[PDB]
Amino acid sequence: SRRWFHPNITGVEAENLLLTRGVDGSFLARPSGDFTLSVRRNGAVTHIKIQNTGDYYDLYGGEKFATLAELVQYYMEHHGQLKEKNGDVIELKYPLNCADPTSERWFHGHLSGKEAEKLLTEKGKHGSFLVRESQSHPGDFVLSVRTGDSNDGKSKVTHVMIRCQELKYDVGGGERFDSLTDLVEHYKKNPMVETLGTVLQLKQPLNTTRINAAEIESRVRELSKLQGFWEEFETLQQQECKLLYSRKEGQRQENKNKNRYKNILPFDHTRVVLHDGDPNEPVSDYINANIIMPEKSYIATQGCLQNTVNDFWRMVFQENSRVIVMTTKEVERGKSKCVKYWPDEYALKEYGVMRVRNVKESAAHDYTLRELKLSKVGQGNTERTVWQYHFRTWPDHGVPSDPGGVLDFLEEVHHKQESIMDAGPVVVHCSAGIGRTGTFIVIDILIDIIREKGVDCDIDVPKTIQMVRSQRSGMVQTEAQYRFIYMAVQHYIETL
Ligand SMILES: CC1(N)CCN(c2cnc3c(-c4cccc(Cl)c4F)n[nH]c3n2)CC1
Repeated sequence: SRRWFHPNITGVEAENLLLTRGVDGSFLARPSGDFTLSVRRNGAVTHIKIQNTGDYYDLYGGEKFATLAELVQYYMEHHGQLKEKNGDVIELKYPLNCADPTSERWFHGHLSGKEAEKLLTEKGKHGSFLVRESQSHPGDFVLSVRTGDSNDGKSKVTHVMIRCQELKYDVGGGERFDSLTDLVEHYKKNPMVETLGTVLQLKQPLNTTRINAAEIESRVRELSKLQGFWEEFETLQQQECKLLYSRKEGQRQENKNKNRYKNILPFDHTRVVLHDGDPNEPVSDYINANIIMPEKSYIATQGCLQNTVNDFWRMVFQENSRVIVMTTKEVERGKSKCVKYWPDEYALKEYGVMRVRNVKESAAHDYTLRELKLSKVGQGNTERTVWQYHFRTWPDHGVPSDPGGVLDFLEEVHHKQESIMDAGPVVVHCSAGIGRTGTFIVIDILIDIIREKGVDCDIDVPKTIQMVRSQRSGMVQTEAQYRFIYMAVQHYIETL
């Protein structure tokens, strides 16, 4: 559901909300890459700070998580794991639900009848809908739907007054809902039937984020007004509760030590399964990594630990990957982000059954290139060249101020990968493998669409991210990475 996130309440409104409308164990989360988890306990309201600079959600006194939903799901089940300074347990028990419609994909606020009609007729299909502020009746709202099978009369647009009376919503009779969302959800599952038989099915929200890449710069300007980026990004975040897929294998005891961050885990249904492991290891099939198929494929993975370097090379070898993309230093802010899993220049190392040679390095302004030779010990004819592209200039926090270095780096990576016939997925990793990694992967996906079809194509940044987030938890972590994605695709379009 994710109703426990309130996008625009002050901390004072949060406290009054838990004290008057909550009970002990009630909780919510709120913004202002800073977030707060506000929890009621012994008739008092504690606030816990959550930080995200780009890599993961860091909860004070708790753990690191891929998404707020996964964070809230974890503590609602594990329990005893959220303590304070004293050391008494803070139990998250009851979501305090938000009523705002600001982060719903279908809520368009200020918007006239004919405006909605022009949008629903140029971008909608049968079942497309939206909700908007009633102009004629200040305070009320309007559900606009399209139904039908052009100008063949086979389609139509229907409006439906939503009255708002004493903070509750209704459509003229029947039940009175505590929120526009509860009303939409109800009439999505129990569609409204017109007199003459037409069924007003709320099938999908009118899409507003798909743009023609040629008009990219116009949308970045429209989104930079008052900020629109934040509105669009937090609406995507609202959809993260649909991606709580199982991550059981990463939770097994044998696999625990193979995870850089305890709770940042690969989805079972897209994880990379490693075969050909020796029988003496009870579980030899596990690495913290997921296949990302756009819909060139990718593998998104964490930075190596000393005890997974061998597994990382079994993955590279098994998947036939020929390009690796590193977007972290080994160490940053004094903290290990990825052990050196490659040999020094000219040297030759064995990593278990795998043997790697660093043939030559090449330094560029923003990145170093390492030409590596990977083979299985025992059969020399298995040798293949793996090209490691090590971006080194990514800031410790946030994103770069100009996308130019990243784009130039990514163009190189693309050309090398395109030059090797039958190359496997491109391996992309940072520290946790979801923020910088997701950002790089989504930029590459978008730009590939544009390199093949030119500037005269459609691209949809939030929908692409959602597709990628359904294959690895929390891909693209922050609003600043989001804005960077837009700004990088704007910059790439204008170099053409
Ligand atoms: C004013 C608003 N409340 C209404 C419309 N609008 C949108 C609309 N659609 C999306 C999306 C999205 C697109 C595709 C798939 C998924 Cl899963 C998404 F989540 N992300 N962000 C969005 N913002 C701006 C805010």
